[PDB]
Amino acid sequence: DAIAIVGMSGRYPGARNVREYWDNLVHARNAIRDIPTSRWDVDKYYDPVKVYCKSMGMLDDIEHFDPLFFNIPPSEAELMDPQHRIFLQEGYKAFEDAGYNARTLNEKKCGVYLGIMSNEYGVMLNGNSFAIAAARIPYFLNLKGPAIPIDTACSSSLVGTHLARQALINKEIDMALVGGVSLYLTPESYMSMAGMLSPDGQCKAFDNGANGFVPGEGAGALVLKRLKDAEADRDHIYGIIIGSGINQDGKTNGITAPSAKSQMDLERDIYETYGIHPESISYVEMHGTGTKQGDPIELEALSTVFQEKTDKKQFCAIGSVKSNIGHTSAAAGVAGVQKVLLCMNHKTLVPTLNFTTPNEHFEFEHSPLYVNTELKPWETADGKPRRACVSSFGYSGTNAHIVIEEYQPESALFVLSAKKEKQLKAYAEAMKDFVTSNEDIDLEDMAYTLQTGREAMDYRMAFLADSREMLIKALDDYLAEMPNGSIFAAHVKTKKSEIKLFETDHDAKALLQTWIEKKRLEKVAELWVKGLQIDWNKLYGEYTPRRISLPAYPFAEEYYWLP
Amino acid sequence: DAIAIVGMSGRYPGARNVREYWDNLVHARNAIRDIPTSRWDVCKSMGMLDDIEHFDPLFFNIPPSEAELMDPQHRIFLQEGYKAFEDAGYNARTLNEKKCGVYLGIMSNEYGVMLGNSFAIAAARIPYFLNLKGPAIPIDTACSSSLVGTHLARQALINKEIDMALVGGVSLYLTPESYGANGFVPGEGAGALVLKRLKDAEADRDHIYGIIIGSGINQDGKTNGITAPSAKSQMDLERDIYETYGIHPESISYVEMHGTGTGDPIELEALSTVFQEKTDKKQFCAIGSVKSNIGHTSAAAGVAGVQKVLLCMNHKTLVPTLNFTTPNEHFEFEHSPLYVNTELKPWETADGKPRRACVSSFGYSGTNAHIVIEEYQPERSALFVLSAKKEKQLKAYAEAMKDFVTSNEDIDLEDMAYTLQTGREAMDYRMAFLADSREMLIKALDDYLAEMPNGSIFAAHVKTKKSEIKLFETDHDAKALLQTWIEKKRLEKVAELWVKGLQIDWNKLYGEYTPRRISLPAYPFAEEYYWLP
Repeated sequence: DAIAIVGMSGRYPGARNVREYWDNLVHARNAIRDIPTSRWDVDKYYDPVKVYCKSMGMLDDIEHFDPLFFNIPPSEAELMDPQHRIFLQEGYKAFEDAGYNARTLNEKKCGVYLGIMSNEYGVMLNGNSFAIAAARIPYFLNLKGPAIPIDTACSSSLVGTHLARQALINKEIDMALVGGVSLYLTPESYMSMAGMLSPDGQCKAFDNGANGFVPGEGAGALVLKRLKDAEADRDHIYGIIIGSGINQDGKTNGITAPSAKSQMDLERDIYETYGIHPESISYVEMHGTGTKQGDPIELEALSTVFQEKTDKKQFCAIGSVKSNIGHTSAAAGVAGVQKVLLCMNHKTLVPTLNFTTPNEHFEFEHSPLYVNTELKPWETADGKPRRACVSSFGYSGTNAHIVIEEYQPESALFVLSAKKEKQLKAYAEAMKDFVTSNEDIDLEDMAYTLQTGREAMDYRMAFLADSREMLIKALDDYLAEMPNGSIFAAHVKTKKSEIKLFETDHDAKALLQTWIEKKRLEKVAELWVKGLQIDWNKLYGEYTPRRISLPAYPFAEEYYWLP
Repeated sequence: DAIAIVGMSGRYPGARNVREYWDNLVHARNAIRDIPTSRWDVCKSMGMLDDIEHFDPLFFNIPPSEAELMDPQHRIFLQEGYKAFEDAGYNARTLNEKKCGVYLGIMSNEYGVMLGNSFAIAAARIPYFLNLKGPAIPIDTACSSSLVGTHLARQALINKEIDMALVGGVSLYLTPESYGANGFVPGEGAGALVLKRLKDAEADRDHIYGIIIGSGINQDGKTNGITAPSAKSQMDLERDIYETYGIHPESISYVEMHGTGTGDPIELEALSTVFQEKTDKKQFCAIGSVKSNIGHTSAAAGVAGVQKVLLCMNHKTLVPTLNFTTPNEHFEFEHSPLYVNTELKPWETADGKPRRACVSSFGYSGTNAHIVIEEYQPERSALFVLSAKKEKQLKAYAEAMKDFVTSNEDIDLEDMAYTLQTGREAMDYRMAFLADSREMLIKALDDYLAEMPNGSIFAAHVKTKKSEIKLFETDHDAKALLQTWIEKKRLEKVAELWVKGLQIDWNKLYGEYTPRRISLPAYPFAEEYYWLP
């Protein structure tokens, strides 16, 4: 039936994580920049009539990787496509976002469906097959569900989402990591213009001045489960997929042209199959690439299918995040899904950019659709959950469209750990920023997530706090190395002897068990940082807190490029 | 529920088509040759396709100059895919707007680099050409690719998301760079199957090679090195499939192993162990690997194996697996459910139970697939028509048909004509003839080819005869006359008119005996050379 999205991670132009992503969207920020010479020299390729676009939505630090974390020899890292490296990182972080770790994921029937469409690094070198890109994560975490790379161009990650959904409903897998990654490493590839690119370097979605897209880079991942399982397992749930479908354009006027009829059929068939009324939908994240013939075809298709079922006008807002971050290709689908989920969570619609005058080839006034350029409340009538759609169409003609519904649910001991002390410090910094920015965080949920939702690694710190202010101060004290009697820290490898007593003696175990049961947190803390295994469940009686979204591992930022 | 395989086409080392493939397997032929200098200057061996440069771009509305810029993997699959449809008895007209998915196994980019050529486009060629509307997805899970595709197509059909699927694989080895048990020898190939829900296949009166009654995919996960196999994952895969779909290992009498000749002992132990969990019976299940004949055809491995199994079932015959002198030391056969078949023998079944077989395909990236196939058990002059887009190809078509009829003494003449009528597109260059026997049929085709006048033979180029058939297209009594001819007997008249371009309603030729579509030779593409520009 319904598929729950229980974890996410994203890395897009101007946004290192989904929290920065959200911030950028709320502020109507455009992340498209001129391509710097540190990538390539645009002057050596630029001709206005060769490349005619000099702009890109770029990721920062595409060379950065933490190979040691993944048990990969540093020298192998140079030989890995950065698309592989970056997704490995984001994919892992999506699991942690959900509150799953290596221990809890071991041997899980989790499928991995990875959108990927380019091979630039592999060619530059002359390990780097699409098949291996997909299999990295299963190999690292010992997952047992199928590992399939999807190249349907720009629809890739959404097609992957459809396949994962169907495998989940058919009970073939019990979890799914779906995602996409796209980088533009060479003048040659980004180049193919074929007439595709905008000379102004903007995706002017829906606008009469639409004249092509600007290429964008990104990597994103979602964690999917059946809704029934997610509720049983007490996952935190961003929203639910209540319908999806894929199809083909078939014969068009040129293989990269879109088909109005195919887009209509796709959308109609989904709504009919899953009993979804267009009136129930209040936002659609369009493919919306800002191409002159593509945009009006998409609009007319969607409008027509909505209008077959309703006379209501201008009830459904439309937009495209490609207006913010450019066309992130293989990652386009997952980028749009993440936007919609964030909107739903915050009950807020955000502006679509670059829209001055409506495309002349489509009349909005008597349409169910309207272009939203406002940051406003996402209003819903009565009790009803918000619903939104995401469309992704590829240049090869394979289309995807999904429907998302809002999910409507019915002192603490803080622990942190990392594989290196430097990353532990980075972790504490990320947590402090997170707490600082999120004034309403449930402290008990947060502690619980750090306890049960993260792997205990070799460098550890822990502290007590009963308020946001106390939590912030502890992290500050830790970072500043300024003495605080409630802060504990150790490297586990150095503290084996000091712990052995509680691991072997029967009465020491009984005393530790009594400590945990009576909530003697200082004592639990001191032992935990030294490497003692704590049974966290025992910390909680009638009331158990819930896993929530927190910042994920802060990978070492080590530079690897061509050998 | 069950998925019917209703069309197939194949092009493997030593075999231009599935009939030659079968013949090679029956005769235990090995297609592995030394790599010639025309490929590159030299392991020095490969299972090679012939004339990988040949394509018929005009057939596919592709400009000849674009053909040079196409990965031959794309070009060859386009041809084999199309022929799979024709094998099933479907044509451009009958496929138009069909919800047919295309799932294409592909795992290399050599031509593109040597130089449009994305995996995404490779899958989309056929949908674009035939106006199909099911999703077009390329699958790169390495050597499991085509079998992974089969699984996905199967699930989509069962969920009713599509009504037909073309599944296939293609693998070429173009560069030196990308290149007892001692490892594998690389093979080249392209194969395709046409899949439908069984209920539809029977209602539509398709010819059915066999049915897929169970499939699964999974991962190795964490192994000792990313390309190492996991005994446990193989077992879980096989067990889960058999349990989910209610398949008893005792019912299975052949398994086409992944069997790359490296890995071997792990596969043997896994399958053996799973079988033994459910039965004490010994040496009931033959095992083989067509990789012993044609090499490791990579992305096309799965489809090559599935086609072998279907051909075996169709002929109720097991064929030899090659290169086997003494059993792998690391596995003990004597008390196993498994035995290596090295004989050409009858495939025996007990009390009219359908034969069942499995195909395994495991990838170097750790994505595994396994499917279970069951044998399908089904409950006067004719008018033969042929056509092609050029006269040269019509001649080649006639030769292919003559060879086919010569080779098949038991062909049903009514079925064959019926397939030529309803199961092929009537193109611009046409010939037709009457025959009431195999001998007459062979004679007619001989006469046509040798240009010996024969009063039963009619031929025309349709563009030349427009003025001559107008008399029949619009007038009401001319249609009545034609309908009286085709309703019903004179066939000579229908024939003359058909070759000149008149559209015939083939259904009217048949009152309540209607013959069935059968497998026949598909289009003989023009063999034009295209390579790097």
